[PDB]
Amino acid sequence: MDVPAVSVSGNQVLFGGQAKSLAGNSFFWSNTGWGQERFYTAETVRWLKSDFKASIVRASMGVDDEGGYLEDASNKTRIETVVDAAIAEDLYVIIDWHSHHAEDYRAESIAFFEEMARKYGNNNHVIYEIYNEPLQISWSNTIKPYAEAVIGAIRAIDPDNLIIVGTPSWSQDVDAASNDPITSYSNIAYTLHFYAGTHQQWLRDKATTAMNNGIALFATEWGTVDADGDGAVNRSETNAWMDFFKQNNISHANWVISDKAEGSSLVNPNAPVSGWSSSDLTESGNFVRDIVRNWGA
Ligand SMILES: [K+]
Ligand SMILES: [Mg+2]
Ligand SMILES: [Mg+2]
Repeated sequence: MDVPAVSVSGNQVLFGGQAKSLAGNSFFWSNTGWGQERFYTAETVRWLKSDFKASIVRASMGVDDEGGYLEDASNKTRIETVVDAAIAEDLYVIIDWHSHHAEDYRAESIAFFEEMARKYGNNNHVIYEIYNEPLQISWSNTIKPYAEAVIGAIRAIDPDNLIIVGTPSWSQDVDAASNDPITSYSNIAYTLHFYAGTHQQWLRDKATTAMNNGIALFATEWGTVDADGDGAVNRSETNAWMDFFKQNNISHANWVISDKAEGSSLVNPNAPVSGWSSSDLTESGNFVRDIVRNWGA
């Protein structure tokens, strides 16, 4: 095994037994026709590894909207392209069921994650993210029962690899999850998402409570801009979050590898799929490249 195994002990996600924070980058919605398919390539993964010094990539598979996995198996193929490349490159890779409604498609999630666990669960690289961003729904009554069903299905095949579970309110309410944690399975962490224009110390305080209640967090998506993925790059608030992640050994992936005309995109419209120069990178992209490159200092 050429990368260390990911596990959880108390409020820390460990890599080969070590508490630390790793950094990387999320792909956009995989959905056919949404414009960002062209970045789901081995070339792009290699460039993130070499030039961003990324440790993690996140493959964000659309599920239930037009063009998503429920309608079009090509979404899975794009995920596989990135997973295979991450394994070959000795990067961690998150397989993200990129839904806001996963409780409505429990059987389909189970079947997908069983397939992924069969294909990939003996690789230490692979991490499962079973529910991107629940909405304003109950942790105990809606998310938790979905999550226990999917986790049990994964764990029957793949006993060890990390599973990360979304939390209420766009993966903000990690404190609610921490009040009724998933104790019946090992190596479970919980999702925290922030955007620097929208979520400030109040959300850090909720995350701090969650960790001090005993659960481990993984910041599988965050942006430099506003929560809608557009707006001004907010350096000072981004940097306050980065300091909080480094202090608390929380790993993270930035939104997003995309050339869509919105502030969160790493690259300008029509940029090449890899090899990005500073003119190819957006204001966010240039700043994120510096954060991820220097993360290991
Ligand atoms: K657990
Ligand atoms: Mg395994
Ligand atoms: Mg604001």
